[PDB]
Amino acid sequence: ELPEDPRWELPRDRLVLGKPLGEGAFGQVVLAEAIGLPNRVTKVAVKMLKSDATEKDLSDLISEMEMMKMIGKHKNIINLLGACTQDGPLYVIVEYASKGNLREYLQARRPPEEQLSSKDLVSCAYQVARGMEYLASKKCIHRDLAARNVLVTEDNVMKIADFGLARDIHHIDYYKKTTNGRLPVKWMAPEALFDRIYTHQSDVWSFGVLLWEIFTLGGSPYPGVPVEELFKLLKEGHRMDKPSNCTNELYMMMRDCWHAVPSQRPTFKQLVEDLDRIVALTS
Ligand SMILES: Cc1c[nH]c(/C=C2\C(=O)Nc3ccccc32)c1CCC(=O)O
Repeated sequence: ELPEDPRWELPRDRLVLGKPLGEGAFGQVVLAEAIGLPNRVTKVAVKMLKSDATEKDLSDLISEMEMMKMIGKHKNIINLLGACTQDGPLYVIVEYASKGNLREYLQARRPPEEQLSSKDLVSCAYQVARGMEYLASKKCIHRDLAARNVLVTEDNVMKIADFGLARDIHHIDYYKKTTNGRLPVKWMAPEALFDRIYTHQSDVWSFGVLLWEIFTLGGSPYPGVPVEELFKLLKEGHRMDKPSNCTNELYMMMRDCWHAVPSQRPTFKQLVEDLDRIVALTS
């Protein structure tokens, strides 16, 4: 069925499958221990299909894997480690982020899981801008950059997930909610949300939204605002308010990421330099 790839295959007996991770946002993922990769076990996350999965589901998953193979490694993205593709279920072994996604990570450290500093937060921004910059350099458009799609390792390293995901943009239901109850269209740039044009620029728009979340510690964008009301806000050029406990400088960065004209938004290469500078000057 699946063609062999000596470059990534791992014997099945080397992957001790463990407890399910998450509630199903990134599909069916489980924690596991990979022996070898010979006498050391490495905790990894394993992506697999469900029993009632369709051949389409199989295709897309294969597509996501081949995508991760072409893109290459980077500290700030979820990296592919191997795969079990022969004589059995397709197992995609990727890096494990023990602390889960960023949204919940940020929420869990809000003052009434210890509190994060201004530098810790600006450092989160930096790391994500860096994962994105590399992804952009590799010709990859994410299409759904949000705190929920950023995972945190036990060492607090921010990693972008879902970047190699397979998706027909001309099939996206604007009313479908995230598992947490939010509307993904709230992270979309106007041109993407309206004209279905995804570019590194629309990803930058999303980064502005992700920055907002960081500085509101898991804040939900546009609370109570439904899809049709959102369109109207965007049509009228509406921009979210500056989070309290946020410098004017970082709000301006958010505002620049949300520039009306795509060509005028900063690049990830630019944001990385700006964030690198800010982090150093941050208490
Ligand atoms: C708590 C937690 C720890 N790890 C994870 C998930 C993942 C993980 O650790 N590595 C991955 C690679 C790709 C997709 C998901 C994961 C969760 C769940 C995160 C979630 O579903 O939002």
